[PDB]
Amino acid sequence: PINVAIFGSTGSIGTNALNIIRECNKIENVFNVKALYVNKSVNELYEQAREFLPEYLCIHDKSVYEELKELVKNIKDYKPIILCGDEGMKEICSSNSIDKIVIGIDSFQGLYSTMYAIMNNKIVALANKESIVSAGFFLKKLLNIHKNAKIIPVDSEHSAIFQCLDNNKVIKTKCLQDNFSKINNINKIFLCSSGGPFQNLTMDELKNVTSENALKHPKWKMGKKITIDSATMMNKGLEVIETHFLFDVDYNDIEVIVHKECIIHSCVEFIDKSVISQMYYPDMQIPILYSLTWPDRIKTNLKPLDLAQVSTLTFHKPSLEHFPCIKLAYQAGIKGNFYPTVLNASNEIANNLFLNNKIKYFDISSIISQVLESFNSQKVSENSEDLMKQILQIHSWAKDKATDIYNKHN
Amino acid sequence: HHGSKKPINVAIFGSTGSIGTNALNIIRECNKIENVFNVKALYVNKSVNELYEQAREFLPEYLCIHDKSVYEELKELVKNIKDYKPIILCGDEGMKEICSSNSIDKIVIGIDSFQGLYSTMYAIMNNKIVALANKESIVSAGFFLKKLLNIHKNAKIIPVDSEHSAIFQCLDNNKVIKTKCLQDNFSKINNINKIFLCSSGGPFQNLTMDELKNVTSENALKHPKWKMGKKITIDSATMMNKGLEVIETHFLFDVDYNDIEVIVHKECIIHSCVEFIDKSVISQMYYPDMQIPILYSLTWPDRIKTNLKPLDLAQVSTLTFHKPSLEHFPCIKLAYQAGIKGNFYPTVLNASNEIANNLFLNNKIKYFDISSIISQVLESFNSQKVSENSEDLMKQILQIHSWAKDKATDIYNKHN
Ligand SMILES: NC(=O)C1=CN([C@@H]2O[C@H](COP(=O)(O)OP(=O)(O)OC[C@H]3O[C@@H](n4cnc5c(N)ncnc54)[C@H](OP(=O)(O)O)[C@@H]3O)[C@@H](O)[C@H]2O)C=CC1
Ligand SMILES: NC(=O)C1=CN([C@@H]2O[C@H](COP(=O)(O)OP(=O)(O)OC[C@H]3O[C@@H](n4cnc5c(N)ncnc54)[C@H](OP(=O)(O)O)[C@@H]3O)[C@@H](O)[C@H]2O)C=CC1
Ligand SMILES: CC(=O)N(O)CC[C@H](c1ccncc1)P(=O)(O)O
Ligand SMILES: CC(=O)N(O)CC[C@H](c1ccncc1)P(=O)(O)O
Ligand SMILES: [Cl-]
Ligand SMILES: [Mn+2]
Ligand SMILES: [Mn+2]
Ligand SMILES: [Mn+2]
Ligand SMILES: [Mn+2]
Repeated sequence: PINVAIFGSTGSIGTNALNIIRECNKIENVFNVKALYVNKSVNELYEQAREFLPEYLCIHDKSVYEELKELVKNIKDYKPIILCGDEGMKEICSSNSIDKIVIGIDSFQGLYSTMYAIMNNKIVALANKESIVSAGFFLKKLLNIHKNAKIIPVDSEHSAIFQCLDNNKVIKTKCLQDNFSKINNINKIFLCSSGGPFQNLTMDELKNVTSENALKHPKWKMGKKITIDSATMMNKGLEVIETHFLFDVDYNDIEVIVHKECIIHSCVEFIDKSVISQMYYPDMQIPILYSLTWPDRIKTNLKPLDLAQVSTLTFHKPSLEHFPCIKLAYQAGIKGNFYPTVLNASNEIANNLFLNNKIKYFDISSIISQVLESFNSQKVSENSEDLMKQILQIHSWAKDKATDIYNKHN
Repeated sequence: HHGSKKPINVAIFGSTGSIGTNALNIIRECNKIENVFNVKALYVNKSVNELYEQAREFLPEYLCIHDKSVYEELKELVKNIKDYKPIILCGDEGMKEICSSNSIDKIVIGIDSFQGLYSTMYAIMNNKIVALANKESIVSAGFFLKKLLNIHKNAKIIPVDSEHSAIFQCLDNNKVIKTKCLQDNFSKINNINKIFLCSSGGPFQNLTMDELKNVTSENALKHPKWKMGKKITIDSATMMNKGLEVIETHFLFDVDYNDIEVIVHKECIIHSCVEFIDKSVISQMYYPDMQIPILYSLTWPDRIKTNLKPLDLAQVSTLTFHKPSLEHFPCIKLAYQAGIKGNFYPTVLNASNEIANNLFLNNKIKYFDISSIISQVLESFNSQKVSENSEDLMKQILQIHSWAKDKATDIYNKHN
């Protein structure tokens, strides 16, 4: 059986992880949900605890610790280990009764648990792309020390690229490892995108778009943060960098492609020019499941893809003029160093400002552009400990700088 | 990263045809990047002059002409070529001697129709890697080849047919190594749940039933993109090619018929898709060009660099998929019925189609007469006990094949 832990179990990813796990278990008892971890959603967590009965429960907000223990106490025949915050998170990561950990925690915050899951040589099903954009080089170093740890991508596009690769070569290397794309004969990557809701707007129409126009979609809900990045397409920009680090693919070899039907989740072009792609309805259950079964696949009762029904699939190149955040991602990525870290931190700020109606669409990229321009490359620390505090320091600085540029009312 | 060349010894059967030309085309091109392919033998039927030109360029250790009438003429032309002493052979004999060479590893089978089955069975008998393009040898001898491959455990059949190359390319080779094509449980070991078999649809895809009745071989032989043999080109028009590929899929990957869906994709970019048990679908795509599937069958389990134009999805812009009308392409229905019936129906199916296809090509019968004649031959045939040992099974297959073609001819005569 596969002993899994779900970090950010109450979120979009966490819930979909639990859904797909619940269904597969009806066919055969393969997954054992050993630990659930969230920030402050104590009631929802309590509901999940009741169903799955994980040996471990962890709430990051220590101020709702008693409430949690008080609710859980109402579940008959159940004596789980209830922990709190960082220490609680680290306690779960070091347990020997846990093999894989799904990181469904959003934002920079997700980096901490990703880091500890790796330090404990676990298999990390990573959905939190911010961890790889702000600490890509750091995660690669960390993975070179804890050689049994692995980062299996959950982000649908990267899961797609991962699935397209021949596992006979994948097994001979590992995500984030040097020469990954060379060992897999990777020539180029077609990074597919839904295009977001503003994809067909003219410049004048984009100028006045709002966060209310961009948030709601109809296949499944996602966090507000990622929903907004999807709108500005900064999501795909962050995903370009994530692709670079995860598969050691050069930036001039990643092509963003807008595929509005979202059936083809991404394609991989090999050195002979043949192209392999992964496809299915826009659902996160597949990428999450594959991250937990790889290198194997298991039966599910998901609705089969009906191509005749879908009938049409379209492709076009995004306009960098309308979606300038994509260009900024490439530039920060190509500059390397801590620019990707600055890009992400300043976007967290610009993103939230837009969400809360504080700035307009183009102010988002402008703010981010200015922070990237202000930052000066720093010598990359030699050991992980210092490199970590450096990433944190630069992250905080980029955010204060973004806020500052904004505070001058731009 | 460098030119650490470890050459691949290859033989090209049917080197002067569509597959053979495309084969040498890609070998020639990849060798300009890093000399990795060494053609040890070429083998044609009657095209002695074109074979001559190929020998001059590739200088293969072996040369073979199947028709004895041009054997001497071949030995003549080759004389000119200086500093070249190849072993010129002829007929079946020359083909068996080539398959038995120890200097050859991979044999590309580009021989058309039923004839391709002979060299196919002999390549397997010599434990060679068979980059099989000839689908007929698989439809009419599927379970024979299966038994043959269980005896010659080192022999392997790598598919060159585009759709089937696509499916194969979508698999994890760490699972494929535990088995091999045309072996029971291939789909289970690879967790294959279902196959989407793509088709160009052919030239009659938008014609009405009344229009179809009067279409001709001339209208079917004008495929706007590249050159292929006349049989397959007609088979593509009636979509019997796809029906044959349905059975080919069943035998190559052990996929149930009710798990094979024929889909019409006119852009011909997505060459086929593989649905795994989790419902995830992986597909192989590129411009419709036989060079990739051919090249892949010779590089597997690896891939090598090429200078082929890169697929440009943006330019392509649109991809369409739709169910094929069984009313307009009844040949598809017949293929499924024969495959599902098992035993020797596929053999009867392929044989009667060969007759029906040729009759149409020479404007002797009409579009719906093809589907009708095959239907009659199939209903006329009755199961037969499957022979245990391969030699007798091979006879039985040759017997049923000849019986089927003869039957189809009778029906044509009683009608004319
Ligand atoms: N949703 C999607 O389809 C996709 C998401 N992703 C990525 O996956 C990540 C998560 O996304 P998503 O599920 O949408 O986000 P959500 O906002 O829906 O959920 C975030 C989850 O993380 C938890 N969390 C927040 N802070 C902490 C903390 N300090 N300690 C423990 N848990 C915490 C939340 O708990 P609480 O409920 O208590 O607040 C919540 O369960 C993001 O990095 C995103 O970019 C990538 C591809 C697709
Ligand atoms: N062409 C294509 O794009 C595709 C073809 N295929 C399959 O590949 C096979 C070949 O097709 P294609 O190339 O179109 O056919 P062609 O008619 O173009 O070529 C047939 C080749 O086989 C040779 N040949 C015929 N009989 C013999 C024999 N007895 N001994 C040695 N060689 C012989 C011919 O030699 P000669 O020139 O001397 O007559 C010729 O080189 C078919 O089974 C087809 O279904 C599958 C997918 C795509
Ligand atoms: C589903 C997923 O992996 N995402 O990263 C959400 C991103 C957006 C998305 C939305 C719907 N389907 C696919 C992707 P986009 O950034 O617009 O491509
Ligand atoms: C390219 C190939 O492998 N074929 O078998 C030719 C098949 C025909 C074809 C023609 C043109 N392009 C692709 C396929 P169709 O049967 O119409 O799909
Ligand atoms: Cl598998
Ligand atoms: Mn994504
Ligand atoms: Mn794969
Ligand atoms: Mn400066
Ligand atoms: Mn084909």
